[PDB]
Amino acid sequence: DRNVRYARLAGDFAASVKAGEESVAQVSGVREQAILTQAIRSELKTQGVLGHPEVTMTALSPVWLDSRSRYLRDMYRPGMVMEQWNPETRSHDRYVIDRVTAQSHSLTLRDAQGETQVVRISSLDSSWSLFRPEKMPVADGERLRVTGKIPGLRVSGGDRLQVASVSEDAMTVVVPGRAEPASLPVSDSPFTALKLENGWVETPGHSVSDSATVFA
Ligand SMILES: [Mg+2]
Ligand SMILES: [Mg+2]
Ligand SMILES: [Mg+2]
Ligand SMILES: [Mg+2]
Repeated sequence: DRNVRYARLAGDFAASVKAGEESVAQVSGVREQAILTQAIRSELKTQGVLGHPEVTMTALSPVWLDSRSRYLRDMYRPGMVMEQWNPETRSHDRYVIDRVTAQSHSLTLRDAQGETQVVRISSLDSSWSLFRPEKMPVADGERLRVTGKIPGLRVSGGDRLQVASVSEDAMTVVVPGRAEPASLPVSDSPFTALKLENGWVETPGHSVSDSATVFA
């Protein structure tokens, strides 16, 4: 049974993290990634590795677009976030999708000030990026995966951060090759949300096998 098998995987995975040993958890799909992640966090709390209190925050996960998909209307859903790279300002301008209009193949975008504009799905090109805002729980000791540049940090997509402490007001993280812990915001809006996701389980797609597996 799955809940039984995942409980035992979590027990092995947590015991190895507690000992400071290298350990990796893989699964074959995003649903299993969420379920095994819940089982692993429960067990890391029971084994003393992750704090019991948790803080929820909005965070962003990339939705991949390329020349074949970028102009397909249903790739866009109300409440996703889009960013456009600004060549002057060297800055990503951020919006929320309020509306996707069929007939006219148009998005209505709203900015942090609450200003809107209509963009033709047509003018998008590779200067735009799409994200899903997700709410996620974070506790003291969390392992996070970086999914994009984080304001104020030198980290990149694919880096790992370890959460040293988290509260309603700030999350402090240990940054590989940075001396001091860095303080980051605890977001409750798509406009302040950081490009992070939980990092205990690997992203699926290029795994050793289809079965949920702990390498410990
Ligand atoms: Mg904050
Ligand atoms: Mg945050
Ligand atoms: Mg965030
Ligand atoms: Mg960020």
